[PDB]
Amino acid sequence: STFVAYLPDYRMQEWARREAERLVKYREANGLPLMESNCFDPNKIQLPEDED
Amino acid sequence: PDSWDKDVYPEPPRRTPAPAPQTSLPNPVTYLTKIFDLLVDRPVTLAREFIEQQHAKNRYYYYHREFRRVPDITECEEKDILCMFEAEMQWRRDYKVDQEIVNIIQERLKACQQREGESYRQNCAKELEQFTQVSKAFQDRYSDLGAHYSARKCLAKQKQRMLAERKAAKEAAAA
Amino acid sequence: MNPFASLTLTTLTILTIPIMMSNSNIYKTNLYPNYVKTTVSYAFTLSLVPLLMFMHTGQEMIISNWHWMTLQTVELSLSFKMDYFSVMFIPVALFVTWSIMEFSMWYMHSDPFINRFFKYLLLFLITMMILVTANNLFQLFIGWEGVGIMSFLLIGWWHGRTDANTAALQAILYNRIGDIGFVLSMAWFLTHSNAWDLQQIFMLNNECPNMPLIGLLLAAAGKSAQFGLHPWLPSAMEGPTPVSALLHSSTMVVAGVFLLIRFYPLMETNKLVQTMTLCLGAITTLFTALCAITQNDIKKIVAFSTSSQLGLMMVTIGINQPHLAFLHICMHAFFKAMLFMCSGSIIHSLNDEQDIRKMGGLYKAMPFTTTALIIGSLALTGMPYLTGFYSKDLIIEAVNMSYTNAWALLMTLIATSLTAAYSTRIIFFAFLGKPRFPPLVLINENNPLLINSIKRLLIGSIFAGFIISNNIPPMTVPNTTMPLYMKMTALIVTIMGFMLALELNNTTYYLKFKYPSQTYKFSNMLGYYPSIMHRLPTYHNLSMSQKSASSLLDLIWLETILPKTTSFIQMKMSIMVSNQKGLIKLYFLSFLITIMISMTLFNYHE
Amino acid sequence: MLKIIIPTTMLLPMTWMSKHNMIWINATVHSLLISLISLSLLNQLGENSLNFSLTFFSDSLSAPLLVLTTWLLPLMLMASQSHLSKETTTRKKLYITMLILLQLFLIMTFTATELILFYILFEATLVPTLIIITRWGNQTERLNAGLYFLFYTLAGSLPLLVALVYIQNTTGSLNFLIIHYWSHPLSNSWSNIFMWLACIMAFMVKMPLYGLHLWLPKAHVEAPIAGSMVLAAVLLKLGGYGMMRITTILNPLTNYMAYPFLMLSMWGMIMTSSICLRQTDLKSLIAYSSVSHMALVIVAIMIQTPWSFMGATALMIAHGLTSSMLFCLANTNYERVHSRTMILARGLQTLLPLMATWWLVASLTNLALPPSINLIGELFIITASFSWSNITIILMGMNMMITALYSLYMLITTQRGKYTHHINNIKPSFTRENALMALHILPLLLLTLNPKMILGPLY
Amino acid sequence: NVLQIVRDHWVHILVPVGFVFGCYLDRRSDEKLTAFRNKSLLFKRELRPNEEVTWK
Amino acid sequence: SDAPPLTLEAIKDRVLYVLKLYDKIDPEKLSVNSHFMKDLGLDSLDQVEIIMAMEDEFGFEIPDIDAEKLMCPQEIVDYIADKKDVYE
Ligand SMILES: CCCCCCCCCCCCCCCCCC(=O)OC[C@H](COP(=O)([O-])OCC(O)COP(=O)([O-])OC[C@@H](COC(=O)CCCCCCCCCCCCCCCCC)OC(=O)CCCCCCCCCCCCCCCCC)OC(=O)CCCCCCCCCCCCCCCCC
Ligand SMILES: CCCCCCCCCCCCCCCCC[C@@H](O)O[C@H](CO[C@H](O)CCCCCCCCCCCCCCC)COP(=O)(O)OCC[N+](C)(C)C
Ligand SMILES: CCCCCCCCCCCCCCCCC[C@@H](O)O[C@H](CO[C@H](O)CCCCCCCCCCCCCCC)COP(=O)(O)OCC[N+](C)(C)C
Ligand SMILES: CCCCCCCC/C=C\CCCCCCCC(=O)O[C@H](COC(=O)CCCCCCC/C=C/CCCCCCCC)COP(=O)(O)OCCN
Ligand SMILES: CCCCCCCCCCCC(=O)SCCNC(=O)CCNC(=O)[C@H](O)C(C)(C)COP(=O)(O)O
Repeated sequence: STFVAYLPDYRMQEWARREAERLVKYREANGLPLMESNCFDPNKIQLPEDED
Repeated sequence: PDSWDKDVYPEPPRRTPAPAPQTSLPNPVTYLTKIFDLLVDRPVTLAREFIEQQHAKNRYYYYHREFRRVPDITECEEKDILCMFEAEMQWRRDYKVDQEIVNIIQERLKACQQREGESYRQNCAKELEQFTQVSKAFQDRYSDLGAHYSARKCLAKQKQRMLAERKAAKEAAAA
Repeated sequence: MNPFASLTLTTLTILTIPIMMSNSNIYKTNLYPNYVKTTVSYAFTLSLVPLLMFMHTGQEMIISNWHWMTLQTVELSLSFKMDYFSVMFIPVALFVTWSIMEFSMWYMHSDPFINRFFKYLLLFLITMMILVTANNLFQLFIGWEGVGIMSFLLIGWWHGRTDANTAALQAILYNRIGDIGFVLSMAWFLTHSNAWDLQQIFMLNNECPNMPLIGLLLAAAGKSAQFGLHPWLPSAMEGPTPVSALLHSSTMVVAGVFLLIRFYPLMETNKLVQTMTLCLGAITTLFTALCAITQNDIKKIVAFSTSSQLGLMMVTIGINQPHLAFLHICMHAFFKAMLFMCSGSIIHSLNDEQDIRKMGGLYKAMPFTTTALIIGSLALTGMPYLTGFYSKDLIIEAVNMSYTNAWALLMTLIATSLTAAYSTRIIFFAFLGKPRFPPLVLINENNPLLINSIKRLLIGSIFAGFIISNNIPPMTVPNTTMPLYMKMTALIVTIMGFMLALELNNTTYYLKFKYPSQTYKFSNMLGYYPSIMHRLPTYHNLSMSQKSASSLLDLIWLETILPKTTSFIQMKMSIMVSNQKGLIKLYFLSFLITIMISMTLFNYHE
Repeated sequence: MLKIIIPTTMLLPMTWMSKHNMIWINATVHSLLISLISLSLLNQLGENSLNFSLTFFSDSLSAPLLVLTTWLLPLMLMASQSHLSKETTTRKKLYITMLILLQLFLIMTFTATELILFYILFEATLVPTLIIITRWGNQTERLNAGLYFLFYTLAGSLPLLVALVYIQNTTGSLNFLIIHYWSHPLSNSWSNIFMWLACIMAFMVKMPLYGLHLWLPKAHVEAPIAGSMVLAAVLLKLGGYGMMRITTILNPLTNYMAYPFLMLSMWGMIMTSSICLRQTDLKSLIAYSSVSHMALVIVAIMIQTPWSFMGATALMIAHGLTSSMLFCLANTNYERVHSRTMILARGLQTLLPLMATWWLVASLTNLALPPSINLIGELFIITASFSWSNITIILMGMNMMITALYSLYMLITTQRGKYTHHINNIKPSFTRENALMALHILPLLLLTLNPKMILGPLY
Repeated sequence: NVLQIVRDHWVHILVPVGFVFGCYLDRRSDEKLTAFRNKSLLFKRELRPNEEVTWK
Repeated sequence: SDAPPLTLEAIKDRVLYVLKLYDKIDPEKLSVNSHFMKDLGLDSLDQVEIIMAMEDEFGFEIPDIDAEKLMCPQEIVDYIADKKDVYE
């Protein structure tokens, strides 16, 4: 039980919290949206020819 | 405290009214506060300062890990397993970071609601507005992926959404 | 750091120390109950300090101290809410528990497992504090189920008695029915609002929909024993009298009202749920009071009284006065606990007799018990300037000055009259007249534990209403303008009930005997609700669980379709295949048929 | 991963080279040490699995299952050494060999990278189990039970094999990493419908799903104590683990093929929970509670959401521990009165006070008292089901009410009331039985403080 | 006297060494999957002036 | 504490007290071993009332099958002693 309690953070939870804090700070100062609707950039996406 | 960044966890400047007694009766809260400070807080600070002197004698650091940016799933070929693997790992890390961003915004919202008292409905408009936008973006990005999610399914969802947006924009231009 | 958070946390933390000593060499000593009682008294004294801080500056706080786990965007952490409700209810519960433990040191003196009894009482108090101070719904559910399990273990304390076990399982059943609504509210709030914590729920629900509030109302009806799920509270008197005084009268049974009070910002916005709550409270407060006036066991009368007061609290919630309902909770605790203590004193002094028909003239035989019970009944009846008066009389006016269901208003007034009626019944049949108990008199109330424990609650029953009412900030708009006949209505109907009940009780001295009315049978047998609802649904469910679920489906048809059909078919095919007599004349002719078929069926089309 | 497998394999020659009176001590000590070594697999990553080699890998779903599997062997050895006292030395060693082989097969089953190897080990687990049931069971029904256990499973898994070698012929591989990355949607066709059924029914029979759950009340009841412990705690979870693993290839076909199974699970939950109310056999009541609990895992896996998968993992682990404890608790009374009738021995709280406390705690965890992980898994599945459809709350709510009813009933019948007068051979509890109960219950409570260790790869 | 202990307690070292051997067999396995050691786009790194491999 | 350790003499005293308070039976004639029918000329209905009076005196209920047989004060005393586990 002691060994399991002190297992190192290989799940990267504190790391994710730190990264999230960094981006929230950066985006707020910039005035950019806190979160982006599209994860992948539109420029690198090639949609089919036309809507019909 | 210097533990956390005050720009990412803000709070108002904490206006506290000065004590303005009107009666001549003794204040029991003041007597109890003096007793608490003399009997509880002082030994606690003494023990803490001893612990801090012991800590200062040994100093070591741990480093936040920095990860390089790798190509995403859009640049990967159909059956190139190694680029797919790296893109998927990066996508999973970005998903975790986005979860924690939503967590930070939710903590701001909760703290505002508790702090503002009976005027929370008006004094927490900014926090509610920030949470609404972040929630909408997170829902657009990861909602309905289900168990067995991946970067490929997220890309397909985004492509479907862009096709819907393009059709809706073409419909409006014909009016 | 200001001492508010530290003191509020330490108050609850020190209550757990005697539980950690349950394996020490104090738990096998006869000083353990006194140790537990002393710990609870010290906890009460410590909890008095944050209450002073709140009365001074209105200080409130939430403490999220331990992060338990994080699921995606949802974070669940151990958080305590230390608002007005928490810091006001904690000292009242600790005061009542201190009195009841001192009382139990005397009432349960000859029990071989009194140490276990004290730890069990302590365990319940811990779970109730967890319920009351919870800031998220998961911690609230932890306390919610903890108090139910402790109630199960304390109702069936005498586990060799079949009726006590039946009552304990009845309590569990009736509370699981409302646990359904609790879980429905949790699921709705998690999906729709993405949080279990109170602050987020308040932000994201400006106009709350029906379904979560209906779930909360079902949970409250289950916990507080309202009309649909009422019968478990009267049956919970199978437990020892201190258990009735602590759990089922003043502290545990108010958890549903407390739940609806904690969610009053959302209930302010839904009119349908307020109407449902008001109607449920009204029918409860009338039905239980109507049942009370013809009961003969004294504990049953007090149990129906507390069920009717819970109905009144629910009515107060239904007219959008949550702070008035909380105030009535705090007031009712004092005199209801002390009434149960006086009943226990009578029962012990009469060799474990609980029927009022065998209690005669105790007015002069137990003078202190008489004084305490008279003062408690006067406090319960809304006598002016007593503890009961500073809440109940304000409730009756509030219903009179509101856009209210007319039937609910009429039911509340009639129930107010019946309260005085059954208080009269208790006093008349227990303390007036001539002795009706056995001739070997054992009456003795000169134990300092009993006297001190009752006196401490007696002082509260007199002064707590005025002390508390004048120190809480105004949390509503008062009703400064009333018609005179509407200001005095509570007293008028209480006095009318007093006079009518006293006259009908004096009628019993006459030398006439007549058979009872059908209305009396309806009242005395509890509307026949237990006689019907504990026999028809249980019988049908338990009959279907065997006739069809076990026998028809599991033992017969599920066997018949998959394994028995397969075994029968394979057995038949095996018998057909293997029953050849061994005559070569038969199967060489078979060979000829086979050869001919092969030449034409597979050979004539290649 | 061989650092767990090879020590487990060394338990066989160690058992066979031990003294006649030292086999239990050696086996218990070294299986406990193997559990200690297995605890290292709980250190999991947040993004991908622990890929030890081309053959074996560990994930956040299989690591708690492995830990429970290794932890169960010492408890089985402790529970078995009482009723096997009069047995000969070689047959005792054969029984311990059966248990060791079962553990070895399960450990490799939970970590196999390729689905055919997983299938071979998941089917190999049948032989030791059947031998245990049909050689060391106590009654004449144990033979029939064995047949029911053997043919229900195989009739389900024989199509699965045919599906698996079919899939490898079209996608090229059965490696789970490749299967997950190169995943493609399932079209809506009759061939795909039957491929979906062949990939699912094998796991459904193992759960088991209401309707094909008949083998379980026979096999668990007639088995010896270690047989029923391993059948309830680990062997039922093979179906859940396999369904969770194989669901990736199934989409989007699962959205409409899951309806009959969701209906069967959501109604059979009520059916089996109500069956528990009228059950004269205590061990049979405990067995039926398992079907009622696994219906919920089936629902959670079919609806395919992160909250449902987390809940299903937590519930599988919690049910393993609780059902094993309940079977042991019933066996303690059976070894006294030699009958499984629930009303034969009553009022036992008077005669066995601490075993009554064990009974109470086991019953409390069975009805998912908060904050136990039983409740965590149940509530997560209920929330996900509510998202899937609000009306589910009615069925889910009803099941909770019934589960508490037959649990406490089981408690009131055996512990409360008055002890039967004729029985006079009720000896005080042994230290072995008390420790066996404690080693079941303490890890369960300890898992409340760190629930992320049992919430699977979706946490 | 050493035989009076060893000859009836040597079965007590089968599982320990079986553990040790197991660990060894893992390490050798790691030596067959080094085709991308210090070659991934995420962890590619210039070697320290003395180190030879980024991991064993 | 609770009720004192009631003894055999106390049971006999209370039984005879209750009997002597019955108008039908005179005090001088009544004896511990007196039969309620042969000695006192009492009917079956009368006997039932004595049993009920004993129940009211000692605060416990005697079953009808057990109650009918009791025809002497000594029998009642022995029954009560057997129920309350009185050995002196
Ligand atoms: C101020 C402004 C307003 C002024 C209002 C006007 C002034 C007051 C008006 C009169 C109020 C009532 C006063 C007397 C109450 C009755 C007491 C009595 O003597 O009972 C006699 C008799 C029972 O006596 P018993 O059986 O001979 O008793 C044997 C021994 O005494 C057994 O002895 P025991 O030891 O068992 O004792 C029995 C017990 C009592 O025995 C009983 O159990 C019966 C008592 C019932 C009383 C019920 C009163 C309230 C009922 C509300 C019900 C709501 C509607 C429900 C309708 C359900 C329909 C299904 O005795 C008591 O403990 C005391 C009784 C209570 C006395 C005080 C009552 C105060 C509250 C009522 C007055 C409220 C005044 C304030 C109003 C202000 C409003 C603004 O019951 C009745 O006959 C009348 C009961 C009242 C309702 C009856 C209605 C008829 C029912 C059927 C109707 C037809 C239905 C057709 C089908 C429809 C289907 C849709
Ligand atoms: C008999 C008398 C009874 C009463 C008297 C007893 C006296 C009191 C003793 C009870 C203590 C009460 C517990 C109070 C909680 C404090 C403990 C808590 O702090 O520890 C937790 C830690 O608990 C562990 O995480 C959980 C232990 C894991 C359990 C594994 C069981 C061992 C294996 C057995 C095999 C079973 C199979 C299981 C299958 C999966 C916190 O987790 P975490 O928030 O991180 O810690 C933060 C700091 N860290 C991260 C740096 C460490
Ligand atoms: C007791 C425990 C047993 C285990 C339970 C297992 C349950 C298995 C059930 C399988 C789920 C669905 C199977 C196939 C999907 C639809 C079936 C049919 O009813 O629906 C219609 C199917 O159409 C017709 O109804 C054909 C089916 C009729 C003939 C089949 C007989 C079914 C009767 C029930 C048998 C009992 C099943 C269990 C046997 C033991 C759909 O309309 P249609 O648009 O046209 O077809 C679209 C499907 N496409 C895309 C593949 C083309
Ligand atoms: C304990 C009882 C459990 C019972 C489990 C049995 C049900 C298993 C499900 C069916 C098993 C056979 C499926 C075959 C494996 C699928 C592989 C596949 O995809 O092949 C299909 C072919 O699918 C089939 O042929 C299957 C048809 C059925 C054959 C055997 C009939 C078995 C009975 C069917 C109904 C029973 C299934 C549900 C019963 C549930 C249990 C009661 C398409 O391949 P192609 O031919 O190449 O098509 C593309 C190019 N033309
Ligand atoms: C609240 C209460 C409800 C009201 C209850 C209604 C009950 C009815 C009231 C009237 C009672 C009857 O009819 S009275 C029953 C009618 N029939 C007879 O009485 C038959 C003759 N009885 C004998 O001969 C016996 O000797 C015997 C008399 C028993 C004496 O026996 P001892 O002397 O040898 O003990």
